[PDB]
Amino acid sequence: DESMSIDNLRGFVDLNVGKWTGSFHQFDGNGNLLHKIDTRLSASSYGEDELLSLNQSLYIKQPTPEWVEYKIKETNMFTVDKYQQIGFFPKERAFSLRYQTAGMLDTTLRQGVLGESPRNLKLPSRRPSLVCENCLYSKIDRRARAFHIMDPKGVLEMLIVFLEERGAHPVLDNAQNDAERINPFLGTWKGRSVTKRSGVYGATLSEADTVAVLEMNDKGQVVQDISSTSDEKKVTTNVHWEGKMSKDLVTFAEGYQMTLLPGGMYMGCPCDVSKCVADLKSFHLEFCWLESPSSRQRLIRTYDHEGLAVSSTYFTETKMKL
Repeated sequence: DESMSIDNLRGFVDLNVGKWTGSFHQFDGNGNLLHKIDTRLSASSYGEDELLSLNQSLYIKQPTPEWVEYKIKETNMFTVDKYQQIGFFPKERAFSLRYQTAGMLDTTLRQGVLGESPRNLKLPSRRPSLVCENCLYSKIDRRARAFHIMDPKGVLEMLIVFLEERGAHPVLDNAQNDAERINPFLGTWKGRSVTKRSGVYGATLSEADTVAVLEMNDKGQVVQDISSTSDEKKVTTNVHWEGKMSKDLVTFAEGYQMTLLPGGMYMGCPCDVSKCVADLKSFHLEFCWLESPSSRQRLIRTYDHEGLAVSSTYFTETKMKL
């Protein structure tokens, strides 16, 4: 079974290698763009087989073009398993990673906005409780890498989106509508999901046919239904949530929250991760990205009540007509 881990490690490496020109975006909980920073990402590989490693350099554009280099922590067979708890989907081209620290994001904000630590700049906490990356690929050769960051008490402090294309700087907020951001998400989406246990091996725990329903009335009340039917296990689960929308942030009474972003993205996480932990409950983070107004991908990162990522779930969905 060791051969499976090596084949998967190479799959992860090869999917990253290349030159990535991209744009860093820092949002708050209400989807407000705080800073957009030009970035370049150079990913290459070294070694072979079980010693295969992914080295990558992040280049950040400095304000008034000079670039400053950040050396990203090396990714190898040891790190993906022990440190990053990789959730990796080779066929679907998606992955989730844990970061121990938000330092790489702290440096990007510093260098891209500035030349002590000023106060008009929202820097990530020194010891955040959770830093999670979720990455989806488009079905052109570009990707988006979404980051959740929660403060030491488990409350969301920022959202980050790298929009990157391989082989200039990509652009989000491509709107010509000034329409409500949630609209293309409203409706009925059906498709399939596949849940992989985290870890480099990437065992498939299950697969299912999914039905996602999202609605909002004129009063601003949101209704969400997620249906998941497993054929093999003969199980069907329905989950129905109700919440309120206000300034690009849906707050469910559950209480989960999804903030809706430019570019056909939204990101979900609990209001207070610490309540889940205190309640001895599981929780999840979510990153969604639609390519067209009728086709989207979702990535869900699932944690146990101790804040350990236990599995990742990939969704590919198409919007039904009304």
